[PDB]
Amino acid sequence: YSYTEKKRIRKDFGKRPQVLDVPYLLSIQLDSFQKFIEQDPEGQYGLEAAFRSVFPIQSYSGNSELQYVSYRLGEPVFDVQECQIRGVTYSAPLRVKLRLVIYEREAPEGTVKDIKEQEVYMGEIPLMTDNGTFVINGTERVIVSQLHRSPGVFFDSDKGKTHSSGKVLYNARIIPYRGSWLDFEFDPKDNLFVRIDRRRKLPATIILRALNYTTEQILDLFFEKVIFEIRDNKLQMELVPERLRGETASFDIEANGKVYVEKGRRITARHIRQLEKDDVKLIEVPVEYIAGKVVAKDYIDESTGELICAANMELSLDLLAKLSQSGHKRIETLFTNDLDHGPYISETLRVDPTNDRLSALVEIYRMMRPGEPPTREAAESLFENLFFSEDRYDLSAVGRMKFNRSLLREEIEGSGILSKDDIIDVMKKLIDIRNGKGEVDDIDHLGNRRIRSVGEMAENQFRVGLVRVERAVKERLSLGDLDTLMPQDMINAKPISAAVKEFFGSSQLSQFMDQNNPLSEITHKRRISALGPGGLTRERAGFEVRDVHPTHYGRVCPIETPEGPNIGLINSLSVYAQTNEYGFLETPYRKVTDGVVTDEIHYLSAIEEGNYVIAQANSNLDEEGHFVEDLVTCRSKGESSLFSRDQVDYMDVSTQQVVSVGASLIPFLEHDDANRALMGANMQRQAVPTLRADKPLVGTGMERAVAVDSGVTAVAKRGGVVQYVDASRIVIKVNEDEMYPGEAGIDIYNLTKYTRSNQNTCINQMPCVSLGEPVERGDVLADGPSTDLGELALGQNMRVAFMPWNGYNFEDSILVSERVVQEDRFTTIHIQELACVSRDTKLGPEEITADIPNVGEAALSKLDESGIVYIGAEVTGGDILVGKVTPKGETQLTPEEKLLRAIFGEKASDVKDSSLRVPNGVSGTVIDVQVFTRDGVEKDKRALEIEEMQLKQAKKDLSEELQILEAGLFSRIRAVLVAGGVEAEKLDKLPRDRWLELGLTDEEKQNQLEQLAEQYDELKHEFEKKLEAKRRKITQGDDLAPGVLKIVKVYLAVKRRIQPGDKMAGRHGNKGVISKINPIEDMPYDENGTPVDIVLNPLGVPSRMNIGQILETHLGMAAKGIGDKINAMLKQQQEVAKLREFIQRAYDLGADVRQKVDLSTFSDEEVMRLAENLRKGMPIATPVFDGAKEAEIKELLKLGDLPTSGQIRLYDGRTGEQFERPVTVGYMYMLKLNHLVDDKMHARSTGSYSLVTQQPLGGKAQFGGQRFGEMEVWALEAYGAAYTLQEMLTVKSDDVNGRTKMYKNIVDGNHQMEPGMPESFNVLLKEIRSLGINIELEDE
Amino acid sequence: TGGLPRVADLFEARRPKEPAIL
Amino acid sequence: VPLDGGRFATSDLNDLYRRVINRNNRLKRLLDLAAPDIIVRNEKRMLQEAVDALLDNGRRGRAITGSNKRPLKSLADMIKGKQGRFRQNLLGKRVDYSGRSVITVGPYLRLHQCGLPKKMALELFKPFIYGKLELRGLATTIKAAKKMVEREEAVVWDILDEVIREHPVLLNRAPTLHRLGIQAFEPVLIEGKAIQLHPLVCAAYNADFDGDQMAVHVPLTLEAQLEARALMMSTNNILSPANGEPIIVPSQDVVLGLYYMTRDCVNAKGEGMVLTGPKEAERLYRSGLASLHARVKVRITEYEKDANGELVAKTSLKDTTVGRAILWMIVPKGLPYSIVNQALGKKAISKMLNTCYRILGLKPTVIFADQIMYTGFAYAARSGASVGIDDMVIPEKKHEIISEAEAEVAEIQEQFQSGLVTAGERYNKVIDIWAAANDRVSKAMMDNLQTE
Amino acid sequence: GITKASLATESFISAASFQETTRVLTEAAVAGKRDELRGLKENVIVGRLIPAGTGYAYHQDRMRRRAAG
Amino acid sequence: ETINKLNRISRQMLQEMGREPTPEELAERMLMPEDKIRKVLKIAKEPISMETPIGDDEDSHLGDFIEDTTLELPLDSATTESLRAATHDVLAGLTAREAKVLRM
Amino acid sequence: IETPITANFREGLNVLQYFISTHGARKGLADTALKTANSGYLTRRLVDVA
Ligand SMILES: [Mg+2]
Repeated sequence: YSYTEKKRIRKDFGKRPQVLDVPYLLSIQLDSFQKFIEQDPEGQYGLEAAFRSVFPIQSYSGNSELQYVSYRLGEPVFDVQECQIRGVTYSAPLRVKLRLVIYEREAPEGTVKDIKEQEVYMGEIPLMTDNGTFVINGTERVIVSQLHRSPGVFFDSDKGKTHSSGKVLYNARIIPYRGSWLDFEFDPKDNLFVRIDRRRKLPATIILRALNYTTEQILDLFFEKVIFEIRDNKLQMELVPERLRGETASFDIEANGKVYVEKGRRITARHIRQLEKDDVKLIEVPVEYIAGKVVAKDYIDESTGELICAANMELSLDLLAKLSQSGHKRIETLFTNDLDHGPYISETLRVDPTNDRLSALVEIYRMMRPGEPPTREAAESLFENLFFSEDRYDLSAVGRMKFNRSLLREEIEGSGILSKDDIIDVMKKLIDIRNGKGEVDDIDHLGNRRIRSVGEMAENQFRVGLVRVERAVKERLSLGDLDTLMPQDMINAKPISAAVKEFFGSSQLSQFMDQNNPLSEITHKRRISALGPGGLTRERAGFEVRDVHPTHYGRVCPIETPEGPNIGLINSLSVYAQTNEYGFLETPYRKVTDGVVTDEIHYLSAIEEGNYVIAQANSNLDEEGHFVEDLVTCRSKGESSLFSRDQVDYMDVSTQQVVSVGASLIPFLEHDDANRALMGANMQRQAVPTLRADKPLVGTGMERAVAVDSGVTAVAKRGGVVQYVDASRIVIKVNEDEMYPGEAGIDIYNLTKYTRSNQNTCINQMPCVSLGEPVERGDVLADGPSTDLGELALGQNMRVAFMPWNGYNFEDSILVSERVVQEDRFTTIHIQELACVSRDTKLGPEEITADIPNVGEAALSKLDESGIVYIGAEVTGGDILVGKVTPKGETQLTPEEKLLRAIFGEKASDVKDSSLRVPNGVSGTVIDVQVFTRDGVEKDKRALEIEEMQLKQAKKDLSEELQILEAGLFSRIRAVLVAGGVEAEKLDKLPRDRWLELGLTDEEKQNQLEQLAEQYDELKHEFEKKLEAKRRKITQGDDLAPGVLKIVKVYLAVKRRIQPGDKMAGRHGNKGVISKINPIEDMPYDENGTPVDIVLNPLGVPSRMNIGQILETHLGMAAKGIGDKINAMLKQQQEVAKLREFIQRAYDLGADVRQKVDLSTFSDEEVMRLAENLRKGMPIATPVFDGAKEAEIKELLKLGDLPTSGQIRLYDGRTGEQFERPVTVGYMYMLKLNHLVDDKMHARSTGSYSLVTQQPLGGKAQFGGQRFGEMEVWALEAYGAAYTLQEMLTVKSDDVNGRTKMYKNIVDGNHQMEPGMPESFNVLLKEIRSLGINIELEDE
Repeated sequence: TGGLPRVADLFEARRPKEPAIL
Repeated sequence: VPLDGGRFATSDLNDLYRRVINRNNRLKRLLDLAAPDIIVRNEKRMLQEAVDALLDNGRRGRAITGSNKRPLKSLADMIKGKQGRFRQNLLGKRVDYSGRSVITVGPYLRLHQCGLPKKMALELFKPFIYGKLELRGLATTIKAAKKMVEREEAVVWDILDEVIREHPVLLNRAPTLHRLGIQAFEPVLIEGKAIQLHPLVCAAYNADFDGDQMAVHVPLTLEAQLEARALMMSTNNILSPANGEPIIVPSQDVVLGLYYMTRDCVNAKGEGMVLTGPKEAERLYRSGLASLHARVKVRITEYEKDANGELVAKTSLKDTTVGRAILWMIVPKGLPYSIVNQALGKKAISKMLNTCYRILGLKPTVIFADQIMYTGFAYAARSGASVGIDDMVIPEKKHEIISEAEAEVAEIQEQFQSGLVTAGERYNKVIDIWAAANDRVSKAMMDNLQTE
Repeated sequence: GITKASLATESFISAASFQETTRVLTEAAVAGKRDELRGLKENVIVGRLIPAGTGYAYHQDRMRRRAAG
Repeated sequence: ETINKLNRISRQMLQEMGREPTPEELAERMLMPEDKIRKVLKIAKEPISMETPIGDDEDSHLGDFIEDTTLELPLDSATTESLRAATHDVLAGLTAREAKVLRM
Repeated sequence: IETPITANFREGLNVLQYFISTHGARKGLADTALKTANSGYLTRRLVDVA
């Protein structure tokens, strides 16, 4: 038991012993990039790999070569914090050693000169945080892992739909990791065709010719041999007795003075056995049998030297004679069977327009790059460059492996290119499939589906950059002088930097981390996407892939996927899943050897799992764990049924692993329909963190793992006692066993305080520990937003009654009491980052000055002398955050205006007001201000104030560091000195600085004193350099964009509570929108007099089938019951025995469950705190498929005092009279999603307009009006309303005259319209007339 | 067959796959 | 036109036109320089390519815009648009005087109105507010009127109350299917940012309360106000255009209300007594003496208009329940007592409204429907309906049915092992036995749940 | 069939909406096809009153005034 | 020509100032006044295609977001038309010769 | 499948039963979400025809 478990324990229902504990939930993300960025001495993927791949670059026969030695990653310019505040990318400089050698002309090689230009710097590459995130523009960003077709060979069908003759077709596809696709496919005529990429179809044999194969060895390759002897006179044949299978006798089959088969008798296994045992090697045949047979090789007349017959030619009774008299004893023919061995390749040849190798190469080259004259060198170059070049083609390791394995090979690793054997083997396999031996693969199978991750993709982009810099280096090495240029001169920064910045900056898979929620981040980081580069499009596929495959089991979550335009194109990684060595998906299993179920864990890939029979997650075994039933439900191949006692190879590890971390948090999931469950785990990620993190009253036991594994919390690196606990920071003193010998003593965790999240929510850490408290290593030292005591709190549980209340909960609409909005529990804190930009216009520079034309003293008050708002000042819409003024000279005012200025004597300014003011309607408090300045422009007064302030604060911080660290160190020396020098009172008199002089008797302890000396001094100067650095990072003018002189970023923290229109939901996929906020007085209350927080609608329960919400309600109620009993007994003040007894009773519960418990934990100081935390309610755990049962719930309710029904009597808070029937009341954990009504709510009358076509366009956070579409027009058309429609599409929108001419009438009190013509159509006239088309407006 | 595609087929006047003759 | 950072952005038509002009001028030059045919011809081909690229790009080489791979859009593409098939009146157009937000319930509403947030109505009616404000003289000039509403001075809310009164607004939801997807209501000023939509209309909109959003539009011109009131008005479409059946039919909470009201148990307080009329029936119930539902004879007076355009009155002793009696107070005039004397399911509760319409006309049907909703909600709340875990009763015979049906599968399995039955026929058999078992358990649980 | 019957329309402004625009405008331009409006789609496009509804009074009144004295 | 030179200096000094040379450095390299860097650097940029697709791949393309800043708001136009009435009333209030002199 | 779900929502479903229910669920969501589009297309064809 850990140290925060003594604080609070979740009562765990459920039977199944956990054999394997939930792993690191961030595994994939971290491991991947950890592989991309790394030094791997050899080729396994990394920067090393791509480097080695393109390098060494050499010139074109100029014998100027640029090799790559080794690389390094410099320390980050700004660490994560500073990089965040400033907005710069978190990256490391890439320093790579390049060696430029010249080869003296001419060689034996070796070298005029090689210049070793010290590591040339190319770009900075982004770094991944400890949490698996990247920061690109001051913002945490996540790169989603990808799912694509694995490289290798793939055999498909496309039966059915093609050709409507049935027949199917069979096709093979060679899919490389990089490079052109090689496709093979049949046709209705059974002619084998080949196409490179998606290009023009070509008869298959044409590629073999390009591999330098004539007709003869093509036939030799795909066909067997039939030997025809003309021996004496007239026609014998070599007969392999198996050849006669699946055929009928065409003539008398006889030999050896014994007739084996008569004409008209189909040759069966009997005849075959007879012939076989009697060993008939040679049989005489008629001269008419070769009338149809196809000759194998070429045949010439030895005398005349003329070609009698070409290879693959059909012999005739006359051709037989013509080659017979030429002295030919032997004739080879194809073995062709329209059932068993098909005559495909032959006919394919008969459709082949080419003859020799070059003849084919011409057609291939003219296929790939048509229209232009072919060349020999060109055809050869292209063809050898396609699948045969180490540059343009790679299957990689996964590719070569899946390739060979699918080809039934031995070697699991080999060349990254194609070999003649490879292509030929693939063709052979396809033909074997068409012939009936072998089966086609399926695309959706997770064995054919490969997972990538950030590392792999970053590597690909960096590779692209390297090829584009390679072209440059070769381009420069063309004309190069000898000893002047070195590598930097050719090798740039920008290309590489731009490749990588393009990846992280803009790609479908690089996105902003979804941080409204600890679950949101962690469930984003485990994610799969079949979209983006090298993937399908939503528009293209198509239902098969989206659908849940049998192979999804234990690998991908069946029930968590998005419910949009892309369904099943995403999914999620399961709980126990992992990326296979080759990059497939594998899930933990338990190996059953003999009859015993072994607790040894075993990982099986998609194909590995295939033939085995896996047992079930829930299966009853006992004692030893031998199977209790004689037969148990299991799944073997693709399906599931009852299986015999020991046939079982394996068993599911956990009753979880099917689902994901999203679904694993849904209590009573087994009782919920898959749709509503999907919606539930989908919305659960949308819960905005609340002000007070509550915790779930009803739980699973995964919430802990989620909270900890996500970086939101603060976990102690090393266990010990807390020296110091502050809301700002926490200092923990390390134990000696965990601690290293030198540098001595403590870990100091600096807690993140109120700061902007990605979603404009707030992220704030609070200490969960107390001054002078023991902490275990790996224990929560603090809680992030929406985490309570190490568990995950996404929302708040509350008292809810199921009953119709006056229609105020009409559909899903939620009716919440006033107690809740007053208790401020569903309140939420927002952090908005607003920016003000001082730019450069030709008229002049913009000023951030507090001198603003046309503002009262009330307006300029909230700004300092410099024009920026004070920290901590509360603001609302319209308040000036940052004063900004831009030059506009010479108004060009008119008549009466002039007259007016003449009367009133105003100096109307040459400066327009651009100042940044709080957006309309949003109201909050300023928590921070930043000022970025061009390096070299004078810092304004305020910015200088800020800089001095940050400087002093920095010195205070660093000083604190050095003080706590030093005290921690000398406190160790004090203890080591007492170790065979012990002087107590003597030692602590003299100045501490003068300690290191005092030594010790001969021993290792003296050397320990030495160590502490070394490390002490190290920290001493480290302080110095650190302060210098920090001061510089403070004072440096941030590098800005062109035109912008300075930028002021104000950070507002708005506080919103809850109001009608906000979206709320349980974990069960039950939505709702708060309708009215009802007084406590009007709330239905019970006999005890305690009102209810929320009134739901029971009509929502039966239709949508989720019965889990009800069970959650009931059990939650029960838990709150135990809690209440404990509160009453603490308020009793009983003592320890009574309390402890009750708590234990609560933890035992009926029999048969796995929880265990005390009296280990200290009977006084510990137990009392456990109860203290337990009085709010008793947190329970309902494992997902192992969760509790009705009987257990009712039993716990008996331990309450509360009814079995879960329903009680309720009284209307209005009339005071009872309600007929009992109504279900309980505690349902509820989430506030962020659909907040003061985000959604929009309105516009007359706003800004679009330039190109004049149409309403919001530019100001002044909104563009609602789009009125076609259907909306049809709606007006069905009604008789013409004028509503005309004004809808003319005056209200598109008519530049109409809108204003209307507006004036609206204010005049006249409702009319003088519409004219909409500007869209008017533009269309010009656009049409711009062509040779004359479109006029006729008549009158 | 049936369903919404049936409706579409009807309104499109499309000749069925294996029709009769009158 | 210029941008921020001093940057520029322009249409691709300038690239294209520029190309055409340059090549044309160059052709003029090559003509005046007396160039060989091979050259001037190439210039003519290039000019043809340029003009073609300008008019419709893609029927030749697909020229790419400056430094950017993406093919430059041409005049033909300027006309075509895309996502269609959509010509910009078609796909949609942004419109002034309009807005949107999340919607909520508002059962207190008459079906002719809707709750409209204060702020929204302020921003939407802005010009009207200006003009009115200076119409009465509260504002010196339009400028000053803006500064008043911008101050949100205390006076203007009273003016907005004026501009709102007779001036309907159009409400629309996202998937507009039939014409009822847009309906006109009367704005009722409401504190909060959410729009309140009458429950009875929730059917036509197909709008749930789970966070669906609705849009508002202001009918500016007078003709649009009268079109909104005499056509698009909520009360004027009570019936589906697809079929004469009422679309204003009460949905869920309300029907559970009227159902729970009018249903009879075998026995309860007040069974078999006699009362002068519905008044003292309700009076009997509210005070707790008589159960909402109990078999009772009460004197009622029904009407029939079956004279010629004239209502006939008749009274009698009806054998009914206290609930039916109370509900009858809502039924106007000519309808018979027969309509409320049944159990009032969602179907019958509809035919009530339909008959009411085809008899008494529009107005009575409207107010009737309103009353039905109100009483439905109220009595549904009184009913204390709920859903518990024990509310769902599993048949006590389920396990046994499962067992026998499970024995069938093993019979057929043994038959397959013995070769008596083939594979396919076997599959059909087992599938049939389980399929029957399902019907068995269903028709068990339904008997148990229904009459027990 | 419906998708075919929709193809037939006299008004080219209407045809250019839901059909292939590029072809419609040409095919109409050669014949010098003169669109009289009349129908709904064209009137919506050109931004004048719908010839249904409240608009029927107007369009009819005009339609008769046209081809007349 | 000038712009081209400017592009070279950065090639010498890119890895040399293992970031990029400050926007003000190339200025001293070059012969001329040295604040001219910003101007020249700005002018040399090419415009962006107004058809440049912005997010969602959806028909929202860059040019669709360019508002008309040259148009005058109806809210102001009304006040102008009102100013006409105000001044007309006021000059109708003075003496006709004073009104003539002021209108003049 | 010849082995129907023998358990209901009130009772707990187990791993298999749920995993098997999943396909039906996803096909449901995808199908309906598609029939939205089909319906729309049909209405469009229809109003274009009339
Ligand atoms: Mg909905």
